[PDB]
Amino acid sequence: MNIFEMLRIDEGLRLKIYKDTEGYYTIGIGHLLTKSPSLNAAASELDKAIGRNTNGVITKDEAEKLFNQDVDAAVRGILRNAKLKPVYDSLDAVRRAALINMVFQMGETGVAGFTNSLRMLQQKRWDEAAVNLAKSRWYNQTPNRAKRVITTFRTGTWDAYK
Ligand SMILES: [Cl-]
Ligand SMILES: [Cl-]
Repeated sequence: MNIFEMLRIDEGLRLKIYKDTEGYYTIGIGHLLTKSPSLNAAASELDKAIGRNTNGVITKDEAEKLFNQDVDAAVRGILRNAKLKPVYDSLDAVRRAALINMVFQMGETGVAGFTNSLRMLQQKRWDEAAVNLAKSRWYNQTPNRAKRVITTFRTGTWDAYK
């Protein structure tokens, strides 16, 4: 297991524009297109992202391309963020995958806002951090996914994904 397989499990793969759990236009492996309600604004961002007139549909290769960019940007954002970098640096390899996952779903800004859980992870207080992480809109809104990430942070293993 690795970050790619983990996120592919959490986000799925759709080749047609769809709406995410928050109702925003998305495509591929959880690639958010836009927060606007306009399917047209969404189709525009899509074409812009792919470099072609897509008519709302992409191939698998294209999706995976967006995916690779997305993961890379997730990691780069973490290393560029003063609040997140130190946590990341402190973690072991599996746990790092869990922080990336959060950043990918909720953005650097959202994650950075989990101040207390971040401090706990940095201190390696696994069970405490797990409890704190769960007291969040994130967990209430996408509980199955949140549990998997949380368990990953708690155990430092990939069990939740096996
Ligand atoms: Cl893009
Ligand atoms: Cl879920």
